[PDB]
Amino acid sequence: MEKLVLAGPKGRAKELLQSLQQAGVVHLETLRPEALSAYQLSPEERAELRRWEAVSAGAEHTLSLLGLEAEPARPFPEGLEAAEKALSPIQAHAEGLTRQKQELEEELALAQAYLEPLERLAALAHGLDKSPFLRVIPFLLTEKELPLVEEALRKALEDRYLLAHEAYAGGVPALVVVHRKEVDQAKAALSRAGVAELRLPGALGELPLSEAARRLKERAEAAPRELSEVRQHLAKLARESASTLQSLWTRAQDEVARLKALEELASGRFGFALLGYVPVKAKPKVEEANPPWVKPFELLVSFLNTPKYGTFDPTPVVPIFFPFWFGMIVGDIGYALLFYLVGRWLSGYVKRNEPLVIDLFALKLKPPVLAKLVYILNWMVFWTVVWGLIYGEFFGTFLEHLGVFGTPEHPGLIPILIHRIDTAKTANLLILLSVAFGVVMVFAGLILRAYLGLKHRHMAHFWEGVGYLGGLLGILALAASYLGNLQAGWLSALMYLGFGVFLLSVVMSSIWLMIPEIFTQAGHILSHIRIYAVGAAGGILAGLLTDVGFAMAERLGLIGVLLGIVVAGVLHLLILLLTTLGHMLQPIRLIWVEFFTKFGFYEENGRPYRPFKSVRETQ
Amino acid sequence: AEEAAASGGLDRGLIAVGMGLAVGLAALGTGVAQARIGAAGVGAIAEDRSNFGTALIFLLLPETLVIFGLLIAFILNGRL
Amino acid sequence: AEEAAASGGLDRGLIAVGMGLAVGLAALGTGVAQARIGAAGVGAIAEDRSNFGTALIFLLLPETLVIFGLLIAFILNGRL
Amino acid sequence: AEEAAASGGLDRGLIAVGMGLAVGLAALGTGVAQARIGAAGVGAIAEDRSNFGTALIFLLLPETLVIFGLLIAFILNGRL
Amino acid sequence: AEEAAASGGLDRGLIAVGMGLAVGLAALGTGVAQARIGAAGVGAIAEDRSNFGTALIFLLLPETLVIFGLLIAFILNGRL
Amino acid sequence: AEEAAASGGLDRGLIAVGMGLAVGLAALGTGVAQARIGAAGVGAIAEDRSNFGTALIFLLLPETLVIFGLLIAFILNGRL
Amino acid sequence: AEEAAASGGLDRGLIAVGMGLAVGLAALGTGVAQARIGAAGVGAIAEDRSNFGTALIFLLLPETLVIFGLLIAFILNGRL
Amino acid sequence: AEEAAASGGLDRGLIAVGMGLAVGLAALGTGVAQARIGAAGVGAIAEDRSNFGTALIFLLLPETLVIFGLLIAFILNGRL
Amino acid sequence: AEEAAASGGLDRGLIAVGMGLAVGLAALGTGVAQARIGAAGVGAIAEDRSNFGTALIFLLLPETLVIFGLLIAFILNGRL
Amino acid sequence: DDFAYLNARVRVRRGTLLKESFFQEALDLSFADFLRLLSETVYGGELAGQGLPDVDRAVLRTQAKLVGDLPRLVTGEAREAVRLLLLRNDLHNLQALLRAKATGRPFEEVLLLPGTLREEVWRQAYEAQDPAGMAQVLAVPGHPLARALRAVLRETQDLARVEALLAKRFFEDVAKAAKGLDQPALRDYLALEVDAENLRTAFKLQGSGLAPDAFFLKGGRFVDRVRFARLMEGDYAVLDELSGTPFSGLSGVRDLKALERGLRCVLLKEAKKGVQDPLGVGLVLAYVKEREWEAVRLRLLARRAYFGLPRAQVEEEVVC
Repeated sequence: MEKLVLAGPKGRAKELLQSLQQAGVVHLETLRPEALSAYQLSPEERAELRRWEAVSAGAEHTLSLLGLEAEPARPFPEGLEAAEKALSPIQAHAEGLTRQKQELEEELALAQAYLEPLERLAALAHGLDKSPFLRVIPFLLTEKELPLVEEALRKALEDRYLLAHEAYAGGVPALVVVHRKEVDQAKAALSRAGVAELRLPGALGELPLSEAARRLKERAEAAPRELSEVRQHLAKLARESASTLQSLWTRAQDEVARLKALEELASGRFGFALLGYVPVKAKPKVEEANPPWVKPFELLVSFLNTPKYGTFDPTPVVPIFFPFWFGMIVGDIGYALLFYLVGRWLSGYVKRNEPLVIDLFALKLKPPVLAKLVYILNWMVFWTVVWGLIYGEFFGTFLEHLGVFGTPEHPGLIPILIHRIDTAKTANLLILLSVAFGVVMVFAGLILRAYLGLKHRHMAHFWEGVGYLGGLLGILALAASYLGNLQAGWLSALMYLGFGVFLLSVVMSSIWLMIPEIFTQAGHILSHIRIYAVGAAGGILAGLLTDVGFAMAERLGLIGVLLGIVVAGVLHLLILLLTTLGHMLQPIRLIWVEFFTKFGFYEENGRPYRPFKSVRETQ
Repeated sequence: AEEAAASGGLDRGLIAVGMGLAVGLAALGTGVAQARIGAAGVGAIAEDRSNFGTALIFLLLPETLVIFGLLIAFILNGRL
Repeated sequence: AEEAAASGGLDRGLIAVGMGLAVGLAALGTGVAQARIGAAGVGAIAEDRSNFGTALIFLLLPETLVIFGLLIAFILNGRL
Repeated sequence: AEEAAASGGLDRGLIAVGMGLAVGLAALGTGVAQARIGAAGVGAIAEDRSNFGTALIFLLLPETLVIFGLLIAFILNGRL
Repeated sequence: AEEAAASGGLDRGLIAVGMGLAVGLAALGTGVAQARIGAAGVGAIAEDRSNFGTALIFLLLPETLVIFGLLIAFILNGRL
Repeated sequence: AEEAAASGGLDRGLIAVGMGLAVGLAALGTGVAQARIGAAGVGAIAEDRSNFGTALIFLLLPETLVIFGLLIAFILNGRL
Repeated sequence: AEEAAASGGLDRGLIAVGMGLAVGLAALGTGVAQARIGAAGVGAIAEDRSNFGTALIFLLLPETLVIFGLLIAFILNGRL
Repeated sequence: AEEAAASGGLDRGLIAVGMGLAVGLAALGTGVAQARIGAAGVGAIAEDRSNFGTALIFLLLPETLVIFGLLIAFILNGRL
Repeated sequence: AEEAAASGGLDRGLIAVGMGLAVGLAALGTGVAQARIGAAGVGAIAEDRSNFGTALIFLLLPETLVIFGLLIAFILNGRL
Repeated sequence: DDFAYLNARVRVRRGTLLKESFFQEALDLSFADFLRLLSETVYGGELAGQGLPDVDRAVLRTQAKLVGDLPRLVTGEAREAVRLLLLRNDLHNLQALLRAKATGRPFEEVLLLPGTLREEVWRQAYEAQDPAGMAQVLAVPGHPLARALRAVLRETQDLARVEALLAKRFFEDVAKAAKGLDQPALRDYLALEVDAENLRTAFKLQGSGLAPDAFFLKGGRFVDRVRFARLMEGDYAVLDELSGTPFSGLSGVRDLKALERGLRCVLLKEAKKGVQDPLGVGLVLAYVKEREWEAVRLRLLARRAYFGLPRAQVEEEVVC
């Protein structure tokens, strides 16, 4: 049989063992870390690992040069010998092509800059730059500097110096021509003004001007043609063999990871460890073992199966999000109506963007792999837009009517004149309807919170978690005495007094050394109420901006207003989007009050495992 | 007051003065938070694209404050 | 009920200024208080993604003042 | 005020202005105390995850001020 | 008053005076916040000559508040 | 003003309106005074664990500023 | 904008006060917004002579608040 | 219209008060803005001792906002 | 005034508005002062334990101002 | 102005700072394995050659783009506050530059990175042919280190003296400006930098027969003229009375190497607890000490590995 080595954590010893036991692997026996010692890699093993890193790196190097890097999930099993022989010709060829290319590009950059001055300068003293009798010194002057330089030279060098200049479109390249042995004096004069000698890089700088000028003119013409070719040969090599490198990269990487695995396991850096045996047949088999609701749930099953604390499933989160999330969309005239269209561009395809190619083949701004992952997300968006179109007629219950309100289904001048969601009675009930769901979520998090300390068997969490839920009851009690006054809520004016005893009476049994801090527990209660209220009311506000964007905001309303309002409407669209996206972050802002405060959830101030925001990114 | 299609009245007018303070102040606080974070978000994406998502989430958060100040204000004036 | 009008009144206008202080001032303190936390939050996620939970809890924390202020304004203005 | 929900006297409107200040301003002060200390607490977690608590105890102290504003408003509008 | 109102007089005028406070304060918070970041932002444009744009977009974000608040005053001051 | 019950004379109203200025301005002052020492105060512990006590005892002193402002307000309000 | 009789009137004053506010307030926000970014940005051209074009496009983004306020102000309080 | 309260009574009174706010605020936002550019500008004259002309013109740019607010108010009350 | 019945005064109500200013501003100011010495005190222990006394003597001084303010408010209003 | 964007840009950067556990790994590695490790880091990202000249260069160039680009990104009141920190790295360039003009030696073999004075300011200064002109070219960025230079240059043209009076006058200049830009975090640190400088001036010039009052400049915490005079006689009993300061750790120590090691570790510590004050200059303060100290350990670990030096000779100097 094949020997196989296993690791896991101490906490899941039994759950890991049961799963492995089932999977294919048989003869599972535990091993403590002292047993794992002395099975650290021999020097030969470390040399294979070093070499596997070179191949990994070496591909990253070749593949980056050649063009773009792409990491596939497709390796190609090969030897040490096979992988290194593959890599050596292409890296060599490509290294060589990129070097030419850099030299070609630097030469162009200098030649493009300095051809016109050197031409001018060479011309001025033509055939007198290679004479020993006369000395030439080139230098650049701006219009501003030219008088100062001339004065300085003239006093220094009398009237037996020659200052000539010729233009080039902007300043003047100037040449001063002086006798041999009058060089020091000539220089000294330039140095006092702050002007210094122009010399180019390499052989050209050192060559007579006439040679330097002829050659620069030649390099500017030649380089762009040769650059084109080198870039072409390099493109072909990527095109044909970018895959070869990518497949070496993946394979090489798998071997590096395997040998690293054995060095870690060997130093007794995994707490629960197993040894077992699999026949050759069993070896694959071990590795082997309404859409809105079902679809995200089947991917979440992978997190059902790995618990980490006294926590329960992270799955209650998704159906709390959905009603509240759909009800941020409530327009029906140029808000939800426009947004319908948006859905199709993410769940179909567009080419009206540049960084985004065709979505149907998985090509977006986001990385090509990430884009294939967020298909599910894009669907979950599509389901949100759809349901929002329905809750846009729910809103139009409170608008449209031919007798209850003073605005028809569609007036014949312009659709929508004045909104009729400005009735006082109508706004309050839609806010109070919304509040009721926030309350349901307060009970559900703290009831699980208690069950958490019961099955994690820390009484200090149980006791604190039970007590805080008493305060909700007081909070609601007190509200009723003010929402109904004494006409209603005189059925909770006496229970409230005792509701207050419950908040503190269980919490004190754990003692606790910050009694004030209970104020902040009451803060969390309050938020679920305010956020659901903001979710309705701020949602409704979204619609009331659309008054002046695709509704009467010109004349008294008339036929012309229909096609006149669209001036302001388009300008209004980007403004509208930004504030309504702000509301859609409320579901997650709500979730995190409870989730990261260990209300039947994994998190509690830090600790591995993602925020649900990132989970839902892909699901 | 009212906000059905007009809000005319000397009495209502008094309510209008009262509410605009609350909008004012709430909007003022939003300005300091949103801008500072938005600049902070542009630095995050530029160094590391592994924090591009955090930068975006932070931007949205101060938007709730300015809407709160509008909503109270609407409420006292004839509701939504 | 709690905080509503439909007709306005001279009494209401003075009531409106008073309720307006609470939401307006609280949100100004929420905005600044967040803003500083928000700057520091770039740093929390950046060092380690094992303090990233902590940064989220800090950000939620200055909201309590504004929520509290909405509540005082509704209560005072809807108790008989 | 103690009596204000949909109508009330001119007089009642005036107590509501003055008392309104006291709470609103506490929220304001809480937020300034929170801004500085909160921002410091983000440094502490970043360095060491385990002493999130020290930051929290220092922070717990300005909450007391918001609660103090509430009580001034409560007593002066009308005794319980 | 406005060209989309047809109610003027003393009555519209109190509302216009009073509601005017809100936009002015929304502009103040926006103002102070846009300016600080914008100055630091010059260095941003200086560095990123191909991603210069990012800097430009972050500036636009506080403006969103001022303009949104004008539109709210527009509704309130004329809806006919 | 009145302590128990809401104000029912214009004079009682006017006093309430003034007295508010003292508890508000104080309330704010407790807030700012806490922040500089409070933010540092974490630092106290950090540097020297033993002299964590030294930071707290300083922070406590601004709490005094609000209670002194309340006492004047509590007495003065009841009668004209 | 204009002064006349047909861009003038008593009727026009009620419009004029509201619309006048719009330039003032937009002006307020613009001055502070523009100052820091403009202070630093002129400075860049002094240091580095390749940022001057960038500085000019950048400069107009805070100018946008006054230009916006101005369009509202002008049209509504135009002729008729 | 003009600023009066006896050449149009109560209707007029509102225009006069509201318009004063546009100018007053135009003046505040400009005033502070001038300081920022001035402060930065010192560096520019020290650095480049002949780019005196650049500092003076940059400074001029906030003055534009007071000439804008102060005239608008003046034209409108100039009608009568 | 008293909370009990034994005072009345038309004059006194006006005295309360004016006096609310003095207490409130003195507590604001005393607090801001207090903080600087308290942060400074953090430094004092750090520099040398023995001269905790130096922090103590300076720190007494802003207290005098609020205390003085409380007595002034009682004399002007509440003496009877 | 303002540190709002700038602090934020640095917070992302504090993510790619080198933690203690890297230097722990690096000591166990040979030079070949060190080189593979180094390349993971951001200093590694500027690497250009396996050998020693190339390691010194990759380190320096990392510091040039991530730390030396900070004063440009702010202006005014922000810029003066950040600038004072940057100025110490600029003084190091200046002292070497001033010395290349004066003793006639080439431009080369000096420290160059951007900070407050750019690369071009140092080239234009180099090529200046009158010390007074050299000085106006330096005065162009604006900073207190010009104003400090300018006064010393009026008294003298002697190399050794300009170096000492510039440094003394410069920390005195720094201190007054810094006190006026406030914040408790900066003040505590400033005090330590001056106290450390005072001790250190006394050590470098030890036993030269000179005045001990010349080694004490204002900004102190617990040190004075008498401790300096005793120290100058060679007595280290003064450091054994020095507690209530974080230099409590210098007690019972009498080696110059242990003493000076001690001061650098103390300054590191103050700055590392300034992250409980990240507002304003506090965070940047912590960021500069850490980038500097990090860069230093990779250079020492690289030297230690290349020449096969003893482990304990460097294991102690790569931790505080």
